Amino acid sequence: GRYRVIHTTDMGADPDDEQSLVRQLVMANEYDLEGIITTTGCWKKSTSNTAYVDRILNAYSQAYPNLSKHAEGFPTPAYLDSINVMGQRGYGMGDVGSGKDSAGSNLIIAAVDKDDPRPVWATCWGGCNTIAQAVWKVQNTRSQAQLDAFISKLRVYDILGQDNAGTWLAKNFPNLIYIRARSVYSWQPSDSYLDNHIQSHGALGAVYPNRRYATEGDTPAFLHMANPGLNDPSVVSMGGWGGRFPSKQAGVRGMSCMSGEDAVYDTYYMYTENGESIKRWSTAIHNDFQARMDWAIESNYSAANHHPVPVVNNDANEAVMYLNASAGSTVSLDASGSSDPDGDSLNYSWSHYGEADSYSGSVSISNSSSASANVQIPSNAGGKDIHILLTLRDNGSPNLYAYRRVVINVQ
Ligand SMILES: [Ca+2]
Ligand SMILES: [Ca+2]
Ligand SMILES: [Cl-]
Ligand SMILES: [Cl-]
Ligand SMILES: [Mg+2]
Ligand SMILES: [Mg+2]
Ligand SMILES: [Mg+2]
Ligand SMILES: [Zn+2]
Repeated sequence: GRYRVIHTTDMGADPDDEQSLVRQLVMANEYDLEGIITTTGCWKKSTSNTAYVDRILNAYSQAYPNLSKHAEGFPTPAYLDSINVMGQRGYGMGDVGSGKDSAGSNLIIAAVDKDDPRPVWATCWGGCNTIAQAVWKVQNTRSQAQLDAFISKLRVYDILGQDNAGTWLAKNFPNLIYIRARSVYSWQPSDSYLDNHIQSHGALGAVYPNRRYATEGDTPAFLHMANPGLNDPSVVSMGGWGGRFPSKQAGVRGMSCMSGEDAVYDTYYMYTENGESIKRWSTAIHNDFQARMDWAIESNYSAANHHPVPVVNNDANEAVMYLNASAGSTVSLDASGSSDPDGDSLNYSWSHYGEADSYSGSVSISNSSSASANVQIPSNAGGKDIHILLTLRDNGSPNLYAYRRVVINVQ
């Protein structure tokens, strides 16, 4: 019920990285976070220490006693300290190669090598060169088969393209699942929301800085993995809080601080959006962070809201649900069972996520605002899939959401 994620971040380039780390930390019970790596990108080409992260983790240690009363599985402060390390200290592929290992690059290697069947995500909040150093070292020291196996267990989520090393990865390792997300600017909350709901809330709020340019431009790089019941982030066409990536595109260019650098790698492909795809989730996203900052400052469970818990057809697993059904049949999807741990009331909303599925037509859902819905599988849907989403919403303060996607493979 959790995904494995390692973040690499160019702390100091812009306050948004700090903002993003605060949100990730109050969401950390939903993940297996395995690295917080301070590194570079074209907006911050040199770095020397982890002091930004140290400061934020000190705040986390003050919030952790409260956070841990609100959900299971928050990582300990000691554990987070252990995975707070330096990555590459210089820029791009110019800091990749012989003698250039970092704590962060080695951390990535060790995570990918681990005997956990789950893949691991490595992200680029700045450049991707700490990931590139890891892959370069594996390529330089292991067999082809061992390199292919390594690549098969990795995924990269690159925000915007901020060094030439991400491009080097996409070009040289075409079997690596690689997203270069660019439509990361349309979902953000207001500065007043931040002041009132976030920054005022205790020690973690005090290390959440104001926006300089954009708020939390890098945050999609973990929201992609926030909701196992909504989306499998390795199926990048599904859509979810990190966006929807329907195809690979050629020559996806990075930011202006690396102009001219991508082109030497042509032709290369990267998954990227074909349409902004985060804003649709914004209400849920904003309410989520609001409630979690309440968790951070309330010592009593009773004093904050917690997410509702979906069940569909007596299946309580926090994962995408897969069903096979015949064309021209009706499928009952019953979310009775679902619960709320605060005793809130629930609202049920069923939708056809037609952007995400291979069926080209429309799909009728009866009683789509009720717990117990019925999906009409078209007679012409054979050989396609149909994605049906349950969105569950409580009436707590603020309203919190939960999801279950049902993927119906039609015969
Ligand atoms: Ca950044
Ligand atoms: Ca609730
Ligand atoms: Cl955007
Ligand atoms: Cl979408
Ligand atoms: Mg404060
Ligand atoms: Mg989406
Ligand atoms: Mg469709
Ligand atoms: Zn609050």
